Amino acid sequence: EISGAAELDRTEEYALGVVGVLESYIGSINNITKQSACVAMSKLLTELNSDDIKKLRDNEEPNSPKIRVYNTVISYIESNRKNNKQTIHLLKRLPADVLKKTIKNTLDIHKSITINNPK
Repeated sequence: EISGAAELDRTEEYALGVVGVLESYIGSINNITKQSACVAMSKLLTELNSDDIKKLRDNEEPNSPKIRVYNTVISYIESNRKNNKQTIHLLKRLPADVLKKTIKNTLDIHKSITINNPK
């Protein structure tokens, strides 16, 4: 093991905080308001495209169980394009207990496309 000082470490700016807010909310480590979590998630989708999910989904059988969870994501992405207002409303009518699951399924996709390769 070694540590030749900080190599690139091209830290632009803590890499935004959109994800940071959600992590704190679902992390239960702090007291983030559902409003701050939903709005944040909205900027998150901007990255995850519907067509992108289809690809990841295709990796499964055309009748697999993961089809429902992945399919659900499409409803959120497509909705954002139709009206970002509905995206926040959907999470509002849903309980924070189910909400946390929705946020996870969203971050789970982001981690799949994890670019770069930092130590």
